[PDB]
Formats: sequence, structure tokens, C-alpha cells
Amino acid sequence: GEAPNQALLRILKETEFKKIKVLGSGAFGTVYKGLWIPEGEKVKIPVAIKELTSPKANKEILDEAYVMASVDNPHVCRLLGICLTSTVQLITQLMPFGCLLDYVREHKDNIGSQYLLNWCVQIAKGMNYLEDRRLVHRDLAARNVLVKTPQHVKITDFGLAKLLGAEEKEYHAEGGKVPIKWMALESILHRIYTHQSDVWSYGVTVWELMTFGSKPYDGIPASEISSILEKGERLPQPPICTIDVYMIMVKCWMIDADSRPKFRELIIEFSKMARDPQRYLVIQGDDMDDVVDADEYLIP
Amino acid sequence: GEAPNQALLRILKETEFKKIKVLGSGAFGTVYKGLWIPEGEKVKIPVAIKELTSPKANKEILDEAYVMASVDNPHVCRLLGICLTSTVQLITQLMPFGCLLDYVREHKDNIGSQYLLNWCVQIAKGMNYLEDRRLVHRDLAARNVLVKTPQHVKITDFGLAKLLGAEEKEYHAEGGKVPIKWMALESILHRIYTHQSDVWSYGVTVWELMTFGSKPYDGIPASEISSILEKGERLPQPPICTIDVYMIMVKCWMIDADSRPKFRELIIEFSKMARDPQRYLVIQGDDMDDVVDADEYLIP
Ligand SMILES: CN(C)CCCC(=O)Nc1cccc(-c2c(-c3ccccc3)oc3ncnc(N[C@H](CO)c4ccccc4)c23)c1
Ligand SMILES: CN(C)CCCC(=O)Nc1cccc(-c2c(-c3ccccc3)oc3ncnc(N[C@H](CO)c4ccccc4)c23)c1
Repeated sequence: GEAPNQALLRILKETEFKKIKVLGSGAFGTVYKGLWIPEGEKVKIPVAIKELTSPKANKEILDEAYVMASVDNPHVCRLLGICLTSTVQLITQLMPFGCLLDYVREHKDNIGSQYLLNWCVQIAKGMNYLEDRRLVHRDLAARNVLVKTPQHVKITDFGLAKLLGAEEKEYHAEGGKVPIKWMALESILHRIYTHQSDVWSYGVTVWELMTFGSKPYDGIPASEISSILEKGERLPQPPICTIDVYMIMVKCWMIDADSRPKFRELIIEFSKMARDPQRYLVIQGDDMDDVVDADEYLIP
Repeated sequence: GEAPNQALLRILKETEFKKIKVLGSGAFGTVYKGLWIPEGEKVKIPVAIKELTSPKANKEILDEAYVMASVDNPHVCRLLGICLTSTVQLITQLMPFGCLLDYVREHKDNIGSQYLLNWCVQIAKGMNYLEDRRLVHRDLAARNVLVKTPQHVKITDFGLAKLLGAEEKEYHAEGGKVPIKWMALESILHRIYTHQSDVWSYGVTVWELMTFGSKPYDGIPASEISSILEKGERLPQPPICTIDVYMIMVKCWMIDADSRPKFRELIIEFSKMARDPQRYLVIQGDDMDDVVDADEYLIP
């Protein structure tokens, strides 16, 4: 009827792995840095460990496990396993440089156009993988893209992700509590989510990167966003962005979802731009200008 | 009778230059970071400014000015000028990375053998220049070599330097107060200073670099150093040093000063070693070893 999901859910013993330090905490619970040492082999795998014993929350962690266990792509984070302790723990590959949002914020002065454009390509590849797997992410943002190395990023945080049937094109949400400033207008108005609603969020994610981590609609409270977007207002053209790049962003933000580009198209277009990055992003780097070194100023 | 010293002593107005920050203070006085802007030209020269009104000290500052004004070489710091304020100020090119001693101490983990050996060559070139100018430095150490860039260092601090006559081979000091752990044995015993006594100090300076800024004879008080050296004891072979390199150090430390190498020989020998650095210095860089990244550990 539909393709059997034959993904393997690996169960790990708590004794196999070692918590080293807390990486962060919040409403999601807390995330630890750790080492995972399977008894049989001589390997030590660096890992991130996530835990929250509420009933609804336990169901949600396992829903997140299902999705991470079912994805396998170089630009998306996979679940390594779970540990069934007093509270359930998710285990995944450590992404040492943290989320991309924080990375761009505290490396503005050393991030070149080659890296910005390559990230855009990589995220588009991960999303296209997810689309092929009939999976709608529903929470794409710079904070949900992690950095394994500065040249390799991965999509993560599938806590809102939803699978789709072969005979199904959208997902009608309920209750909500979704990040408003990253979601498509049809999602705000009618709680509809598509692969093309993820493309909107991709647009906003790209906007974050090009603005080096600025908050979208900084001065605006969530309740207005709907009407602003209804009026035809969008995120402004970032300083470093040529019209070429900003045109792609704007295309991701059109009312007619089918008019928006597909992730495979976005891969291609950003791939093209990555071949000649300084034509498409204008960055200063890539105090006074009359300064001269003493041993080039010779006796007059 | 002897070669006229036709060096120019440039006098600068205090209004020409701008103190930006104190770089350091001590018995020498204080040194400021600054910018020098000659009124006529559109240049802004980064400079270091040094001031101490004692009578003997004023004579000494001017003696230091004489020497710095009389040297011109890429591996020695020249005097740009002096400013005749309430107290006299020496002005020279800023060496932004500070003294080499501090540099090696706080970059151990990122200093490769190529840099260590090249520095050794550069210092030897500067000293050979000084020898040609008939000038005996008398205070060569890692602290008196400044870093313009990580790949270009310069000799400085001529406060003990002495000029020599064409018919003269040594300098008999008086009073003293000279750094004991860097000076040759004949200087400790008989207050004699030569170009070959500077070579001893060069040996100790190289030892500092190869030990990444260790204090020579760390546990020993100054009064013993004479007898230790008299007994045949020397600084130990640093961990990273091949016998080839340590042999050069030891040669710099022989009783018979004429047996010690000349700076021109030291230039050559270290130059040769700089062509294949990892043959002559063994450094680890140039936690566990069973660590494996999660996306190279595939499902068993
Ligand atoms: C609530 N979310 C929608 C927003 C997530 C933003 C966030 O705070 N992410 C986050 C928080 C804490 C840790 C990590 C994380 C890090 C990390 C490493 C160094 C410094 C800072 C963060 O590395 C990671 N590697 C893999 N996953 C990570 N976190 C996700 C959950 O965000 C995760 C999911 C499942 C299992 C393990 C970890 C991570 C990532
Ligand atoms: C007492 N001496 C035998 C030991 C000197 C060790 C020392 O403290 N040197 C020192 C002290 C203060 C400033 C400098 C210096 C720096 C510098 C820059 C950044 C951070 C730290 C230090 O840069 C310099 N560029 C040129 N000369 C410098 N100092 C020498 C006197 O050490 C100097 C001599 C004459 C005029 C100006 C400066 C310097 C160098």
C-alpha cells in the first residue's frame, strides 16, 4: 500500500556512553556533549545526548526519534540510537560548532561569500532529500541547521516534522505553537504545510545567513506578521546581496506556493552562484587607508 | 681616523604623533602604542614611543638613541626620531606582536619548525649586521627580539650596546648589572664583551625559542651560574631538538670564544636546516587516537 519503513531503531545502554558537559538547556530539555564507546569495537564516537517524565512529551520525543531514525543523507542529522533510562534519551552525532545561526553571528568578520553560498546549496540538498522522503520539516531556520565543520552543515530538529502519504500533498496542523516569522502565509492563515511551505522557511533561513544572523521582522510582534505579509511586505534586501540572490529569496515568498522554486532548482541556482561567489555576494573582507608601515616610509 | 657617523637624528614635534595606549611599564620607563602623522605628507605611521628626569638616565636614553639612529637593516629596529619634551622620548616602528619570548610562550601549540628555524636565521642576520657595524649588543635575549609579523622578527633594545674602534677587539665593562644567565663566562669573570660573547647569548636565545620560552637555569640563583658554567655544565638539550641543532647551541657555549661560530656561519647552517625543517626539529603538531566520527562508523 505504501513503502514499508525498515529503518533500524538501535537501543543503547547508558553504560556505553559518557556525558562530558551540558551544551544547552530549555523547553526542549537539555543537550549534553558525550562520547559513545560500543563495548565490542575499538571506536570512540563523539555524540550529542538529548533528554527532557510528562506523558505528552514522551510521545513527542519518540515521534522525533522515528523521523531521525528514518533519514540518511550527508546534509541531515540521523539518529544513532535511543537510551531507555528513567527518561528517554536521543543520541546523535555531535556537531561541534553548534547551530549555524550562532556561528554566523560570532564570525561575521571571517565568513566569506563562498561559505554562505555553499551552505545555501547544502541546506537545499538536505531539504530536497527530505522532500524525496515525503517529509515536511515544518521548522526550518538557521537555529535548526548544525555545523559539523565550517564547510559542512546539516539539517536537524525534526520535532515538528510530518510524514506524507503517496496520495497526500499537504498537512493540516492543529493547536499550532509554530515559529510565525519563518512560516508561509497559507500556514499562518489555514494551518497548511507543504514542501513549498518549507521553501518559504528556506527563504527566511537564507535571509538570516546573508544578514549574518539578524532577527527577521525584529521590531514586529508575532500577531502582526500575518497582515504585514498579506499587505505584500517582505524581508528587506540584505546589504551584501545582489539583486540576483535577493530575487531567489523573494521567489520563495510568493503567495502562490507552486510559483515558489523547488529545492532541486534552488540547489542548481545556488550551485551556479558558488562557482563565482563574489559576483553574487558583495562583502568588504573577502582604522585608516592612509596608514603606512615605517619601513616603507623612507627618509625624505 | 675612523669612519664618520653621518646618521641623521630626526627631531619630531609632540603634535605630530598620538599616544593610543600603554604597551608596558617598568624600570625602563613606559612604552606607548601610537600613530605618527607628519604634517606635510598623507601618511599615518604606527609607532612605539618610549620615555622614562634623572641625570644619569637622560644620558643613557640618548646613548640608546645614538645606537638606534646608527643602524639600518631589515632585522634590526631603527630609531625614527626623538621628541624633546619635559622628558626625552624615543620613537620607533611599532612591532605589533610584541617580543618573541612572549610570542613563543602563548603560541606553543601553533609554532612550527619552519618558523623557529627562520627566526634563528633572521636573528643571526641582524647580529651579523651589528658585527659589521662594529657593534656589540651585550643584551641579546628572546625578550629583546620583537615580532613585526610572525614571519619577520627584529633585534632591539640597544641600552647596553657598545661601539668598537677599528683597532679594538673587546669592551671592558664597569659596574655591571647585566643579565647573568645570557652572558658568556669570560664576561661574568672578567667583564669582557665581544662579538663572540654575543654569540653565547645567541645560543641562549635559540635555547629559549626551542623550549618555547622556558627560563634558563630556572631553579638557579644568579650567583651560582659562574661556577656551574666553570664546571662544564650547560643548558639541557630541548625535547624538540635533534643533536644537529643542539650541537650548534653547545658550540656557542665553549670556553674558547674563538672556537664559537661566527654569526655568518650561523646564518648558513640554520639556512640549510630551514630547507628541510622537520629533519632538524621534531614537533608533535607540525583526547584519544581511537576516536571515530559518527558518519564513518556505519551500522554493524
Ligand atoms: C528548540 N529547537 C527548535 C531549536 C534548537 C536550537 C538549539 O538550541 N539547538 C541545540 C541546543 C543544544 C545542543 C545542540 C547541539 C549541539 C551543540 C554543540 C556545541 C555547541 C552548541 C550546540 O551539537 C549538536 N549535535 C547534534 N544535535 C544537537 N542538537 C539536537 C537538538 O537541537 C539534537 C537532537 C537530537 C539528539 C541530539 C541533539 C546539537 C543544538
Ligand atoms: C628592559 N629590556 C632589556 C627588556 C625589554 C622587554 C620589553 O618589555 N620590551 C617591550 C616593552 C614594551 C613595549 C615593547 C614594544 C612593543 C610591544 C608591542 C605590543 C605589545 C607589547 C610590546 O612593540 C615595540 N616596538 C618597538 N619597540 C618596542 N620596545 C622598545 C624597548 O623595548 C623600544 C625601544 C625604543 C623606542 C620604542 C620602543 C616595542 C617592548
